Amino acid sequence: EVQLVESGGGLVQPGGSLRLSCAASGFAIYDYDIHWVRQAPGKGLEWVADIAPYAGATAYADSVKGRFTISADTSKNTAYLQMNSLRAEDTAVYYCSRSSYAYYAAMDYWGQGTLVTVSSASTKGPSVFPLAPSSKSTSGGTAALGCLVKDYFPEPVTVSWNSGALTSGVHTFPAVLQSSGLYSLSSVVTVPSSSLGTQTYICNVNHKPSNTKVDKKVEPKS
Amino acid sequence: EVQLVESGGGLVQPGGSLRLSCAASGFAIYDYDIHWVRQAPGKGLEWVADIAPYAGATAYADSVKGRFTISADTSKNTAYLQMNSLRAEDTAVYYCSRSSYAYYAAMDYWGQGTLVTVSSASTKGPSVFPLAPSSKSTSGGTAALGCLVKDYFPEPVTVSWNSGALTSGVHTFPAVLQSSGLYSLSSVVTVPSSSLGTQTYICNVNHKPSNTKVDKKVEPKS
Amino acid sequence: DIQMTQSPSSLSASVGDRVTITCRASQSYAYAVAWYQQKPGKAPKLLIYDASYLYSGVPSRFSGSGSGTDFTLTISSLQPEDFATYYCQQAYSSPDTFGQGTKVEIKRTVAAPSVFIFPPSDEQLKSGTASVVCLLNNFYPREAKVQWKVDNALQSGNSQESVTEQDSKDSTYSLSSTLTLSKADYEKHKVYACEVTHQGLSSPVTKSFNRGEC
Amino acid sequence: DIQMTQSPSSLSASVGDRVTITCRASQSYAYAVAWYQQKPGKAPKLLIYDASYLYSGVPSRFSGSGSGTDFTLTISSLQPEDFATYYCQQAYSSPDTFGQGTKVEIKRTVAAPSVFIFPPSDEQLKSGTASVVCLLNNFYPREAKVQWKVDNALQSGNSQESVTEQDSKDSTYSLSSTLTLSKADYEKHKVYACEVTHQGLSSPVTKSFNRGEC
Amino acid sequence: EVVKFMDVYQRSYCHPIETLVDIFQEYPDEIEYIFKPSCVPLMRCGGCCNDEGLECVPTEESNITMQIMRIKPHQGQHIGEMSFLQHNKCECRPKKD
Amino acid sequence: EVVKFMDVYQRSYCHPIETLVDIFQEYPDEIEYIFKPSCVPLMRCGGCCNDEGLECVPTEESNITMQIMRIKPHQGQHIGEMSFLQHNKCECRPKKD
Repeated sequence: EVQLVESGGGLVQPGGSLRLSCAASGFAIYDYDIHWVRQAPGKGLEWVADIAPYAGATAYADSVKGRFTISADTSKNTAYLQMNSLRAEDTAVYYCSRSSYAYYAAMDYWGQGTLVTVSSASTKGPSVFPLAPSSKSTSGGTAALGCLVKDYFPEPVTVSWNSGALTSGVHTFPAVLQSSGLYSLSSVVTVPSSSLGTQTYICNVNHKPSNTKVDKKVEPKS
Repeated sequence: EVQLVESGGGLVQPGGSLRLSCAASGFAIYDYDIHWVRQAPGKGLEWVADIAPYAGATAYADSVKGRFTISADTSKNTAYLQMNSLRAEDTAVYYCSRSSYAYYAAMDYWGQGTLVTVSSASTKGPSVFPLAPSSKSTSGGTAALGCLVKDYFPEPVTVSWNSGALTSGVHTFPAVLQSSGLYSLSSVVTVPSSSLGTQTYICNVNHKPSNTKVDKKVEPKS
Repeated sequence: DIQMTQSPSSLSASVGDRVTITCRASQSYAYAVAWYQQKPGKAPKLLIYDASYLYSGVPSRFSGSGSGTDFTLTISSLQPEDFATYYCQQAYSSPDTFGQGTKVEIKRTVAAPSVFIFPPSDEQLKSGTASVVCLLNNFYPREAKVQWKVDNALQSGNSQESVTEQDSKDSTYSLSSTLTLSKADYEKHKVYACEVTHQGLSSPVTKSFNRGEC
Repeated sequence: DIQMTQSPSSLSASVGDRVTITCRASQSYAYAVAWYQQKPGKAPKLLIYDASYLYSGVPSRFSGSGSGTDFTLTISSLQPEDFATYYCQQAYSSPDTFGQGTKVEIKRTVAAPSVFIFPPSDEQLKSGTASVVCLLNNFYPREAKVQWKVDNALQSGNSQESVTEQDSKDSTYSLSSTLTLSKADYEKHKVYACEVTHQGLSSPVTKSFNRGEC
Repeated sequence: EVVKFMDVYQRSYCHPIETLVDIFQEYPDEIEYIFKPSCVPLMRCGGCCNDEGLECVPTEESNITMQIMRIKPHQGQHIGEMSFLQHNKCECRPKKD
Repeated sequence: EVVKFMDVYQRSYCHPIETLVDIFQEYPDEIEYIFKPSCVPLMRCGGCCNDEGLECVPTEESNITMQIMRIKPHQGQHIGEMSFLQHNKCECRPKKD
C-alpha cells in the first residue's frame, strides 16, 4: 500500500532554514508529480511547489520562489523541500502530495504532515496538572476527570489515556494561545464513577520539541 | 509557330571538332527538354544527348560521353552540341528535338537536321553534264532529260529545275559512292516533247561544301 | 491565481439531507476539477476527480457535476461522520488552484451540556498559579456563554475558551473555560463559580465550590 | 539500352489494307510509348504518344494500343503517302529507347518501266571520261535487272545503280544505271546497249545507240 | 541509445516542422494542370498537444514563393512562380467547438 | 527570395524526413493506455514521386527506442521504454497492384 511520510518540521527563528522530507513507498516518485501544499492555522490550502522527476520539471508559487527549492532523490524514493529565508506567514502544516495523469491531475495521496512554525519565541515544556474528579465532577453515574497541559511552545502535544487503552469519552481540547504567547490545553475524559478507586487513570502527555514526556496519574481527593 | 533550326554540320578530319547549333523559336528552351538524336546513313535512330535548362540537368549516351558536351543559352534561345574527338561511326544526320511532360515524354518538334561526316577525304566539287533528250529519250509523247552530277564530296547536293518552276515528273536520284570514294547522281525529268525547242530547261545544282553553284541548260542535239 | 469560487463558505444540514457544495472555475474549458475532504488536523483525502469520477473506496453518497464552469459536489444522504472542510480544485493546467473551502456541519436534536468544575490541583498552587477549569461536556449547538464569578464578581480576560471540533459519531461539542490567576489572588476569595448559559437549557446553570472544600 | 523490339522490320500492303506495326517494351509498367513517322531524308514527325493519344493535325487513320508491354501502331486505311519508316519509343524513364524501325511500303497494280538511254555529253568527253545513263522510269516493284552490253559484250563493275524512294502519290520507283569508262575505251566500241528485265515486262527490253548517232 | 523523455516531449510538442504538401491541396481548382514537383516543402504545424481535447494550429504565418513546372497536358508547359502558406508559429488551441 | 526549381525538386523528392507519428497507430490494441507525449518524432518516408502512378515507400528500416509515459487512466502510470519503426532509406516503387 502507498503512503507518504513527511518529517523535518519544527521551530525556526525567522530568517533561518529547514529541510522537509517526503518519504514515499509503494510507488516510484520518479514516475509521478510530487507536491508540497501548506496550511496556515485555521486557513485553507496553498500550493507551494512541485517536482516531476521524469520530466526534470519544477515549479514554485509566487510567494515562495527564490528561497525554497524542491528536489528529489529517487534511489531513496524521497522528495525534499529545503526552505531558507523563512517568515512568520510561512508558519504552517506542510503537506506533500502525489499528482498524476491517471487520476486527471488530482492529488490522491497526501502525507500526515509536519508543522513548521517560524517564531523568535523560546521552546518551553508544559506542566501537567491533574484535574481531579470530585463530587463537582459528577452527573448521574458518570464523572469527568482530566489533565491540564499548561504553558508550552511550539506546538504540538500528544495526550493519550492509560497508554491508549482508554479512548472512549475522551475530549482533548484544541490548544489556546495565552497572553504570554504560550499554548495550553486540557484533555478530559468522562467515565463510570464506580471505577474511581478500582481503576487507575494516567494521562500520557508528550511534547517532543522540549523532550517532555509525562505520565501523570489522576486520583480523587480527601 | 514552333520550329527548330539546326546548323553547323559539315566535314571534319577524324579527331577534330564541330559545334552543332539548335536555334529554337516560338517557345522557351528553358522550359523544355532539348535533345540531339542522330542517324547514320540507312540506319535507325540513336539518342546522343539532352539538356533541360530549368533543371540544370544533362545526359549522354554511353558511346558519346566524355567527348561531346551539350549546352544551352536561353537568351539566344539556342542549344548547342560541341563534339570533339570525332570518329567515322559518328558520321550521321544530327537531329535535335523537344521533349516535354505535356506530351508524356514524347518528342514533338524536330529540326530539319544537319549532316556531320567524319572522313580524311578531300572536299571535291561536282561536274554537271547535260543528259540530252534524243529520240532515245522518247516514249509516246513524253521525253526524258536530265543532268549528271559527277564526282563530289562530302554530301549533300541540291538539284532543282528552272529555278523551282518545274517540280512535276522530276526524279532526283539518291547519290552513290563510286570506287573512288566520290558521290554522283543524276536528276532527270520527264516532259511533253512538244516543248523541246520552245521551252528552255536548266538544272540548278548546288554543292555548298565546295562553293559549287551551277546552272546548266539542257538542249537536244544535231 | 487560476481562480475558483467556492460557496457556501460554511453550512449546516440535519442528518440525511441533500447537501450540495458548488464551485466556479476560471475562463477555460478544463474539466480537471477534484474535490477533497479535510477532517480536522488531518491530511486532505481525495473524493472525486475530473469532476464526476470517484476515487477508490469512497462512499456512494458523493457525486459531482461538470457543467460549463459550474461544478457541484453532492452528498445525497449526509452522515454524522461527514463533518469536515471540503475543498475543490481546478487542476488541468496547474495546481495553484484551490477553492476557499466549505465547513460542513451536522444539525441535530438539541443537546444539553453537563457542567463540571475543577478547582486547581494542589501542586499547581505549590508553584504559585491557580487555574480553575469548567467543562460543558457534549452539547449542541456550538454557541454558549460561560461566565466566571468569584464571590459573585464577574471576571474578564483572565479566562480562555477552547471548543472541541464536532463529534464524528454523535455531532456534539465540548468546551473548556479556564480561569487563571496568581496563588495570592486565589487565596483572597472563597466562592469560585462557573455560569453556563445555553439555548437548550432554560435556567442559566451554575457549578461552583468554596476554596478548599473538599 | 532500355530495349524495344519492333516487328516487322519491313512490310508491304496494298492501298486501303489494315496495316499494324507492333513493339515490345522492357520490364517496367511505363506507358510512355510514342510513335514517329520518318519520310526519307527528313525529320521524324510525331504521331502518337502515351501509346494511344494523337498529336495535333495527325490523320484519323492512326491509332495505338497500350496493353501490357504489347503496343500497336495501326493504320486503318493505308494511303499512297504513308510510305515511310515508323519508329516506336518507350520514353518514360529515358530516351535511350527507340525501336529498330519498320519500312512500310505500298503494294500496287504492276507497273512497267519505260526505258531511256543517254549517250555521254560532248563536254564530258572533252575531259576524258564517258558515262552512259540508263533510266527505268516509274515502275513496280523495286526489283529489276539492268544489264550493260557493249557490242553484245556484258560489262560488270564499271556500272552503278541508284533507286528512287517509293513515290508518295503513285507508289512507283525509278532507277538509273550508270556505265562509266575512259574516253579511250569509249572510242573502241560502237554499240552501247542497256538491257532491262522486269517482272511486269514479258520481253527483256533493250534500248541502245551507235556512237555517235545522233 | 535511448531517447530521454523530456527530449521526446520537447521534440514532438506542437511546433513548425518541414512538411511536404501536395500542391493540388494548396491550389484548388487548378486541375487544368499537373505540377513538377507535384508537392513542395513547407514549414507547417505538427506533433500533438498530449491531450484528446486539444489540436495544434497556426497563429503566425508567412508566404514563400517557389519555381514550379506547371504542365498542362496535351497543350504545353512552363516554369512559373507559385506562393504557398508557411507556418511560423504554433499554439495548442481548443478543438473546434 | 525565391526557391529555385531544382532545389525544390531535390528537397521534396521521396526521402526520409522527421515526421511526428501518433503512438496509437504504431501500437495497435494498446487502448488500455494513454501516452505522454501522445506522439513521437520518427524519421519516415515522405514527399512525392512526381507522378500519379508512383508512391513513396520504405526499403531500409531501423528501430529506435524512446522513454514514454504509459498512463493507464484510473489505475496508475509509469515511464517505460517503447520502440518505434524508423525509415532509413526510401524508393519510388509502383503503386500497389
